[PDB]
Amino acid sequence: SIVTKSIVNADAEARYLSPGELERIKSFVLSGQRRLRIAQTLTENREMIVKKGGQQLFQKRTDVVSPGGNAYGEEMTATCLRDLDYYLRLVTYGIVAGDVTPIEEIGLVGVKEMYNSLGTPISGVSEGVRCMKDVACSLLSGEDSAEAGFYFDYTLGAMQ
Amino acid sequence: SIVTKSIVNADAEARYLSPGELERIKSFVLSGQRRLRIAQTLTENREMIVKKGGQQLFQKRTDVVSPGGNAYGEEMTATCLRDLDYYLRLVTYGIVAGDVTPIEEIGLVGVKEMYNSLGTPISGVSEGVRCMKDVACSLLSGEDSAEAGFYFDYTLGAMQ
Amino acid sequence: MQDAITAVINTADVQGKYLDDNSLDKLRGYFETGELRVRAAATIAANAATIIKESVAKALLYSDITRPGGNMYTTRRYAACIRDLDYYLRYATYGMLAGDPSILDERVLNGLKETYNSLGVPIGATVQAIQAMKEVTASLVGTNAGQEMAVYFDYICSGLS
Amino acid sequence: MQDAITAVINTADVQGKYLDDNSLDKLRGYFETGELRVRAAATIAANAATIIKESVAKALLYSDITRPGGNMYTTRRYAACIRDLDYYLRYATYGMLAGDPSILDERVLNGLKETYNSLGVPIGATVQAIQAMKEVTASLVGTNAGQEMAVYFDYICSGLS
Amino acid sequence: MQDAITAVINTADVQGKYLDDNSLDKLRGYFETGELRVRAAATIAANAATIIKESVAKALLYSDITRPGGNMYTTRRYAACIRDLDYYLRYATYGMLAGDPSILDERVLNGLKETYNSLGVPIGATVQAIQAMKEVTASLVGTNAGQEMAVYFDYICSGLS
Amino acid sequence: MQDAITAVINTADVQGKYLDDNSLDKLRGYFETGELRVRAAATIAANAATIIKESVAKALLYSDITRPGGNMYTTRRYAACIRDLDYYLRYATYGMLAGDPSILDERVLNGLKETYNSLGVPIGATVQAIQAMKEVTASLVGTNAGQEMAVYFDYICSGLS
Amino acid sequence: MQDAITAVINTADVQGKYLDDNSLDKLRGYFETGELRVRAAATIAANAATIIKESVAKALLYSDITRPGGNMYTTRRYAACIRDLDYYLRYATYGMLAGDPSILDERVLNGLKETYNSLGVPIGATVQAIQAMKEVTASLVGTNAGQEMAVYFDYICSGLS
Amino acid sequence: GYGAYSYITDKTKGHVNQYYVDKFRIASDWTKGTPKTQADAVLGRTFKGAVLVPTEGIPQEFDPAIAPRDNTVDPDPRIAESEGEVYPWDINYFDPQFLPSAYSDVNDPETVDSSFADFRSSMWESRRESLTAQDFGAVARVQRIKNGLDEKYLMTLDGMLDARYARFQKIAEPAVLSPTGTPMTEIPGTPYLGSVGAMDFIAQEEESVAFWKSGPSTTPVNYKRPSGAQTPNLPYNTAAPVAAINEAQEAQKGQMQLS
Amino acid sequence: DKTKGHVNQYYVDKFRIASDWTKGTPKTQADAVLGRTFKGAVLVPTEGIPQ
Amino acid sequence: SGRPTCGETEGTEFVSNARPILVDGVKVVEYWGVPNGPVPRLFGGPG
Amino acid sequence: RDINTFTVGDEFHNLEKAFLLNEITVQEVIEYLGCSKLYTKEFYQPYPNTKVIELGTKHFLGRAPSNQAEIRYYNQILASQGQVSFIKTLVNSIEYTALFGKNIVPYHRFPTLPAANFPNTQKLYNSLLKQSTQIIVPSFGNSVGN
Ligand SMILES: C=CC1=C(C)[C@@H](Cc2[nH]c(/C=C3N=C(/C=C4\NC(=O)[C@H](C)[C@H]4CC)C(C)=C\3CCC(=O)O)c(CCC(=O)O)c2C)NC1=O
Ligand SMILES: CCC1=C(C)/C(=C/C2=NC(=C\c3[nH]c(/C=C4\NC(=O)[C@H](C)[C@H]4CC)c(C)c3CCC(=O)O)/C(CCC(=O)O)=C2C)NC1=O
Ligand SMILES: CCC1=C(C)/C(=C/C2=NC(=C\c3[nH]c(/C=C4\NC(=O)[C@H](C)[C@H]4CC)c(C)c3CCC(=O)O)/C(CCC(=O)O)=C2C)NC1=O
Ligand SMILES: CCC1=C(C)/C(=C/C2=NC(=C\c3[nH]c(/C=C4\NC(=O)[C@H](C)[C@H]4CC)c(C)c3CCC(=O)O)/C(CCC(=O)O)=C2C)NC1=O
Ligand SMILES: CCC1=C(C)/C(=C/C2=NC(=C\c3[nH]c(/C=C4\NC(=O)[C@H](C)[C@H]4CC)c(C)c3CCC(=O)O)/C(CCC(=O)O)=C2C)NC1=O
Ligand SMILES: CCC1=C(C)/C(=C/C2=NC(=C\c3[nH]c(/C=C4\NC(=O)[C@H](C)[C@H]4CC)c(C)c3CCC(=O)O)/C(CCC(=O)O)=C2C)NC1=O
Ligand SMILES: CCC1=C(C)/C(=C/C2=NC(=C\c3[nH]c(/C=C4\NC(=O)[C@H](C)[C@H]4CC)c(C)c3CCC(=O)O)/C(CCC(=O)O)=C2C)NC1=O
Repeated sequence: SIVTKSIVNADAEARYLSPGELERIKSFVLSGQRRLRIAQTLTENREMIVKKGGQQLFQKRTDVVSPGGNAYGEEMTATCLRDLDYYLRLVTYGIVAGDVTPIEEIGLVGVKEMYNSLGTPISGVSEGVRCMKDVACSLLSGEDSAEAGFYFDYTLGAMQ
Repeated sequence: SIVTKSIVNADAEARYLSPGELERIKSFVLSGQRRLRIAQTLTENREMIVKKGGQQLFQKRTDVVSPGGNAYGEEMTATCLRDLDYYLRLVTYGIVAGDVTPIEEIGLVGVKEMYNSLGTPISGVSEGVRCMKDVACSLLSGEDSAEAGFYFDYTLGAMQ
Repeated sequence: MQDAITAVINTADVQGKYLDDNSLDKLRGYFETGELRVRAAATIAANAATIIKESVAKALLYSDITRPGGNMYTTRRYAACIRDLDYYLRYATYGMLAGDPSILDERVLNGLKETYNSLGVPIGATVQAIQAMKEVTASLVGTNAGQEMAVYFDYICSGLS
Repeated sequence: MQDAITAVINTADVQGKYLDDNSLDKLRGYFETGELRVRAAATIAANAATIIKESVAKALLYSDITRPGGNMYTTRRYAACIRDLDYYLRYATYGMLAGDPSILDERVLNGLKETYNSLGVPIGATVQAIQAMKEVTASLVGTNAGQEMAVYFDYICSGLS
Repeated sequence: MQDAITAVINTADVQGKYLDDNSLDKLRGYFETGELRVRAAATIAANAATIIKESVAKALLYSDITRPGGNMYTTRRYAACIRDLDYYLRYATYGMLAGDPSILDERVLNGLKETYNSLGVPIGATVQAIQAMKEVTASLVGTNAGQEMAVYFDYICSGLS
Repeated sequence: MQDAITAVINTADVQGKYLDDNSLDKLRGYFETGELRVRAAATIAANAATIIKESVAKALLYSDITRPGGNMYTTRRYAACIRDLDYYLRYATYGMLAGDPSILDERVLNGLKETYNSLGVPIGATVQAIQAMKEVTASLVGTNAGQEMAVYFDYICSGLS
Repeated sequence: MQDAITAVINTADVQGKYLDDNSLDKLRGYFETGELRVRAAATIAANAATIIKESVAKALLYSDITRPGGNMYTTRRYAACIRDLDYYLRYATYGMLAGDPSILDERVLNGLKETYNSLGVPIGATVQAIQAMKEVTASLVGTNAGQEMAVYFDYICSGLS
Repeated sequence: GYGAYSYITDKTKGHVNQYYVDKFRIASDWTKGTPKTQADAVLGRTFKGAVLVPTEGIPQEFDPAIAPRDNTVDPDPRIAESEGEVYPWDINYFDPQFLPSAYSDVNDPETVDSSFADFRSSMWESRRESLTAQDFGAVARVQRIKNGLDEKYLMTLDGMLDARYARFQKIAEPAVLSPTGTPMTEIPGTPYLGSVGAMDFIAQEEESVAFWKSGPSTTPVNYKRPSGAQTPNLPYNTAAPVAAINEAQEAQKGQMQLS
Repeated sequence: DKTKGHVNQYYVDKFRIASDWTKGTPKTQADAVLGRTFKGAVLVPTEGIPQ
Repeated sequence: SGRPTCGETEGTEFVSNARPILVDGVKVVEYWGVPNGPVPRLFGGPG
Repeated sequence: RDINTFTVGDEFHNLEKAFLLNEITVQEVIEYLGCSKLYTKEFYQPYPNTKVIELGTKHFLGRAPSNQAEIRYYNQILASQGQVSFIKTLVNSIEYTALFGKNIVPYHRFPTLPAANFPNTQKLYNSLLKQSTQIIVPSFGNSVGN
């Protein structure tokens, strides 16, 4: 969160929170309701984002569903959509947090080691999350999908 | 032991044993019975090596034998040959180990400080081990006494 | 560490659920109290030196501690206690402004009782000093924010004791 | 640490004796089993990744642990878990190839139970993961070498339990 | 640490008193004995190697420790043994020349009994070695200075036992 | 336990020697101070009640401790505190009259700091109460015997702290 | 506890299987060695007193321990010492006759190292006393049964060390 | 107890729990698994689907003149195939690579000779380097002890035993503090002097790395060179410093080499 | 640790002089005089040519 | 680019997406010692 | 301790010649001592990786591990490569350069600011060599959150 980050940064320098830092927390806590609506919309539209994003993923990338592929079968495809559901939930956490700290610590720290331990191509993961970014930007406003879409952009930048 | 000289190595590199190292282990465990022949011969001929090496030591180096010398006296002379027996036994451990770790940790780690704390000239110790090297090379074959004699050479290089 | 927001995402995350209306009520509670926390942190940042001076003057001076043989008797140890008090005030402000005392668990109260029982710092006098900072601080920030700072100072005092 | 050879020189040394026929029989035993151990360590060196992948797939996946709430839920904890498994495989190979589990006493089992009971790592699941590595590894190296590897995996499991 | 002077300043300081006639009598005592302590430390500095050699020859000579399985049996353990006698002689000289055994409390006797009971070092043989250093050292420095060294070697012997 | 006599027989016994002139000088010292110890113990036996009342009246009453929420707030806790004071005074008298604080090691200070840190008894206030009993007791028995009781009370206060 | 039979039923039971030929071979091994274990326990039962007397005479007497200052100097301590040698002999006989040293894990070696390091019992001397019981006992029961007793006395010595 | 709960023992997935893994409660759903061992089996069945047979019968009696049966012969080839173990898919299959015949046998002489000769290579590298390193180190500490030992080093225990090292081995005499403590001077003006003559100039064999070269091939002849620049500046009319005159004489030294 | 270090007994010590022998004799083959058996006899290799 | 722990080719010395601010933020600061990190004193400024 | 009892002889004699000629800075001495086989045999061999962290920070920085994230950081470094990377990261850290720079031998210090640093270094430096195999700081407590 922004509170946690300000605290941590301040803690490193062993000093009280700076006026500039303090001003941001005011802007954050007053921008609250707008964000709740943003995570409310991505919360209540999750099934279309995960299914439609999964469809654009597998249609763009037939290699994963090819015989001998990681995503082959019904069970494995269900596990693949399960993970896209995870990262959509984490993005909503990052939106209400006003920072990627929740997303980064739940989802991104050590992700490459896990998917390399699973045999999963992580570029396919990033293509899946980019597909959900396109669907989720189709569900939102201009400035709103700018913001939420940039949280998706951070997860894409963590995968690549 | 030779086996240890690999597990410590790739342990500190935090990897599995290297292929090149593995070949040596195979060459070691197949060279075993020849080594046990060598340490069998130096085992069953120890009295000749200690006595005859002590004779060549005291004949080359009349310093210690003489009164006022470190080894002068019946009790003192016996101890001197007791130490030659120690090194000879250690050489045999180093032969069956396939490494001088046994020789180093039982005999060589901190040896200079001990014999300097006893007033013993350590050059006379090295001359004694060289005398036992000449006798032990007289009791073996060509390549055989090359190998065993080189273990003795390691002890000489540690004393000097 | 964690703030109140991170804690909500912890409970909602560890259930596997998304954000339901209860967690959004908790986020609304934090976002209502946000500005109050901000100005309280501003004021404490402003008058930390004054607060320390008044709480040491109330709680510690002219006693056996600053008399010789007490633990504050030298200039090095006077400085140490004064410096120590500053840390309690600073991390109590962090705990206030996060809305979650996890910071005091991580960076303050860990090993502190073993430290003071190792050195010979009196725990009693320290607790009295912290409560003096609680009263002065509550007098500066007012009623509401003084209750909030009161829970974190009392958290540190419950940690030492 | 010590191998079987070092252990023989420990007993023969600590008696003061030289090498008698019993100790030479023990070294003949080790030198007979040497090649088998070498090729087993070669195979495990080849397929470490697939051992850990298949053993995690058997023992830990699609359970409460990797579901949220579980110890392995975050990506940080998943990676630490498979890291830990790698250590168990690596040092179990060292213990096999030395012929003496003293390495596991020195560098693995020391303080590990206090560490996992400190952090919150479930010992049960760890042991079941190690036994999954035992079955997969025995499937790779075969019957005899699988008995050797099994003894050392069972040594670590006896250590944590 | 502290010498006799520092200890006087500690007691007088920690009562808040000035230096009264008693403390000045203690400082007079130390300043009378100072030169004797200096020449004693000079002679021990000169003959340290021979003190350790003669004391090992008295105390550990003709003993089972030398024989296989004893604790001095290897070259590494012999060197560690005579190394520890070097520590005892040297810190005993520091304690003599300070006039206060606080050095021995801080840097020698702390954790040493736990160390030797951990390693397997015989305490009895160690104490007899230290007493052999006490007899040889008293023979070198004479009667007075041998009494002074005698209180510090006896302090180390009382510490280990 | 042990008195000064038993301690002399301990040192003389553990050396294996009999009684030399130094140990007889120590026995003469104890037998000189004997009657002083006896009448001091008589007077403390006489005025225990008043020592406790005066020391609680100096050290503890009209403060946060007897105000609600302090540790002496309920009657049960008032009586337990005076009770504790009675034990400190009684065992301090035993320690005085033996001439050796071993009793306070065996029967008082064993586990007492774990007790008070378990219950929540303030150690500070307890030490202040014991020092109040030290001053009052020294005022009753006089200068010499007040120094002797001073040692035992300071021994218990050094034990708690 | 468990004997060899119970251990066989533990492995066969915990696999869920019945008794296969391997487990029956293990029970045949134990039932072959049974009579030898019986007569060995009979002989040790006969001459317990003389085992402890001869082993104390070899290992502990006329040394620093029974001299003043040594661990066994007072009669109370002498009797406690030989009492403990009686426990080591008794439970070593139970361990021999069960064929499984789990008894020594449950009722002897648990907390014993903490107990002797608490009291001041030297572990070195204890181990040497137990090995003296091993040599005397092996002299009474003979070669084979002395090897069996040897593994259990060495088990206790490995436990304390 | 006779039943004890070892975590080593509990294979069943109680601790790490998956709903899907389960006991075979009903006949329906064998589909999901088959038995792998003989102990896991149907009451009258075998690990494979077959009726259990006790495999004990009456051997045809033979004449006493007929030789008796041998226990260690290769089992008949037909027997193995009827159990089915020859096919790779079958569980019990034994790989041909895991045979003991696939090994180099240790008892054979030619493998021992050839493989000892394989052993010696990887060791003469590291053994050579270790020995040479010992020799370089030897030269190094002998020259270090010869150059002199400073006061602070001589106070340390290591220095004390290095001074003894030099004494017992006749390398040099090293000045050490006198049994009184005041430093052993030859001339009472300056501390720590030593006798200088005729043994400083004899070269010792322990200083030289190279034992092999023993013959100097020239004769040296000395003369005086004019020295040009490098002639040190000297103060006029005063006593020059000792160092300056030494530099003046070091500048004016010429060497001829006659082969 | 067979050697007596922890239990400090002066009387039990290793043989260092010719006079010592009266007090004790060797019990095992490994504890032996150079050229002797554990009993007092000259060592014989016990290997010969079978007829 | 060092040795990878688990999986293949990844598992190097820094875990991917780990924090520099968690390690670098927490500094070890001997007050009355050499200043490792910036250290404030409320009462440092001269009277 | 002194180098004499755990070494045969000269070992790395080169550093003595190379350091007395002042070509080699004190840091490079500390690195080449930290990366040798001798340092493996003493401190990396008989101790687990957590204890190797703790000893390594004690030797090369003069303090205890400060938080949990340094323990994970140092574990991954140790596991990923080995001791050589680990000593190179301890020496080449911002901290070691700020405190010691090029020309200062590391010394025992009493850290004040974070968590249990003062107490844990007091547990470390009050322990002798081989006084116990038991680890002083295995880890820190269960912190809520991630
Ligand atoms: C600072 C002042 C200064 C000098 C004045 C010179 C003087 C000088 N000349 C030579 C050396 C020499 N000088 C000459 C010169 C001669 N050849 C002849 O036919 C003539 C007789 C003569 C010139 C007129 C020769 C030939 C040599 C070499 C001699 C030889 O090697 O045989 C050397 C010996 C070193 C060398 O080989 O260079 C020196 C010191 N050097 C100095 O540093
Ligand atoms: C909250 C953060 C978080 C994430 C993201 C996470 C992922 C995760 N993905 C897994 C498997 C998997 N994940 C995938 C994913 C994919 N396959 C493809 O080809 C595509 C590129 C991609 C889908 C878009 C597949 C196929 C598996 C199973 C592979 C196998 O088991 O063989 C597993 C193995 C066991 C289990 O799922 O229960 C975990 C733990 N865990 C976490 O804690
Ligand atoms: C060889 C010497 C050695 C070992 C073995 C070792 C283990 C070890 N495991 C750890 C954590 C961990 N270990 C696991 C392990 C598991 N999780 C699961 O669900 C599985 C069942 C199980 C593995 C089979 C997890 C998840 C953590 C991370 C806990 C956390 O910090 O968040 C940590 C804390 C540091 C960190 O990783 O962040 C250590 C130090 N350390 C060593 O130095
Ligand atoms: C297994 C490794 C190992 C070795 C080698 C070892 C040697 C060793 N040599 C000793 C003495 C000695 N060693 C010698 C040896 C010699 N004198 C000479 O002039 C010759 C050069 C040389 C004989 C070749 C002498 C004279 C003494 C006794 C010196 C004295 O006591 O004054 C002692 C003193 C006490 C005792 O022996 O019991 C030990 C411990 N200890 C070990 O644990
Ligand atoms: C001044 C501060 C100080 C002291 C005194 C000290 C003692 C000390 N003695 C040690 C070991 C030892 N100490 C001895 C001592 C003895 N062996 C004998 O037989 C003799 C009877 C006896 C000496 C009189 C031996 C043999 C060891 C080595 C044990 C081993 O590691 O193998 C060790 C373990 C480290 C090592 O040497 O390898 C320490 C730390 N350490 C300190 O920092
Ligand atoms: C909740 C249970 C509880 C009780 C009841 C309680 C009583 C209590 N009564 C006190 C004093 C006292 N209480 C009295 C009471 C009386 N004087 C009379 O003559 C009357 C009979 C009576 C009033 C009805 C007086 C005079 C004192 C003070 C006496 C003195 O200080 O000299 C004190 C001394 C210090 C202080 O008050 O702060 C306590 C702690 N404490 C407790 O925790
Ligand atoms: C301070 C209290 C105390 C006492 C008394 C004590 C006695 C004691 N007496 C012993 C032996 C002995 N004590 C005796 C005594 C006697 N034999 C007779 O026939 C007579 C009746 C009697 C002499 C008057 C004998 C013969 C032995 C040795 C028996 C043997 O070793 O076989 C031993 C065995 C080892 C050793 O002496 O060092 C101890 C410890 N220990 C103590 O700590």
